[PDB]
Amino acid sequence: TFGSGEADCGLRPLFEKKSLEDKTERELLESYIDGR
Amino acid sequence: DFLAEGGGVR
Amino acid sequence: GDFEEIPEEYLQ
Amino acid sequence: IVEGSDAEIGMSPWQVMLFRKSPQELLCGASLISDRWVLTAAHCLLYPPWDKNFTENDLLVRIGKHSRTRYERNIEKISMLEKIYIHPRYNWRENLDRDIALMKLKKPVAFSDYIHPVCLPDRETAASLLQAGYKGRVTGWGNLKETWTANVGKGQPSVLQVVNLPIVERPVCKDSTRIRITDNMFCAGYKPDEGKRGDACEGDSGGPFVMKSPFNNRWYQMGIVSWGEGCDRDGKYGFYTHVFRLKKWIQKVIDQFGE
Repeated sequence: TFGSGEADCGLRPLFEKKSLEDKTERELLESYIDGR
Repeated sequence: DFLAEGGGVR
Repeated sequence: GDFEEIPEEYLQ
Repeated sequence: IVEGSDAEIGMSPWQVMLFRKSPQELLCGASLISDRWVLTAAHCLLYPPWDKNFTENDLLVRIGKHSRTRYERNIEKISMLEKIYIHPRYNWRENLDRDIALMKLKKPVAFSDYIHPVCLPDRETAASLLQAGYKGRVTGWGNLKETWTANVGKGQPSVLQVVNLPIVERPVCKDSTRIRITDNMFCAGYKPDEGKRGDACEGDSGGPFVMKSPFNNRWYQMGIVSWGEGCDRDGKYGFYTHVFRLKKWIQKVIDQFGE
């Protein structure tokens, strides 16, 4: 479905919103390149 | 048969 | 199953 | 969750608890998709083999929670259901296909630092992120271990648990079970040769399996903790309800551009 738009989901107030990462997140981001 | 095949809902 | 309070308003 | 760790406060603001009124028992997890709509796995609500049939006024929804049992008086929000929806082709008997349910909240919730909805994938996000290899994140207050020694400890966690685990390829999922895998499921976990563990376990259901997009920096719910054979067994993977193939139904029933 060609569906984004309106209403900011997914951007987590204590984290993304504050430019902080949580402790295990980068494991996820890295699994897209495959590492660590 | 889920239950039979040893399946389990969470 | 070690649960606390919740306003009885919700348990009725 | 097995082999996970404590979540930090605020790390999964869309995690919702499915709480039974009487007796007061944590029944599953769920997710906030909106200020009024909460998505869960259907067998939380409807499992005839264990005589399990809930009606909107049996349960409560507690949103914002960190602790499993505590009454987080200032952070959490406790809601009543207006209507429960179970997917008309939900197969509890044979293979647990279309294990999905929505529940609409009698009144909408106020969003905070601890309450905020996850995204639902679109085609490209489903396309690019559901790949064998890529890790998802599962959270929930369910059982820490498959079985344990009775009365020597606590088998369910004090706080919300997190585990990250990768998505397995269909063929491998398919030859891990003798149960009829459908294109509305995925399985996830580590291989025995992988040397890492984790799973979800009972009471973790309905909890969201999410991914984070590196490009828009947001989280998408790709699956719903559904079923499995035991918990955290070698050569055994957990199965989740593939949300993206079930999204048109979720469209039909949210019916957003209406009354």
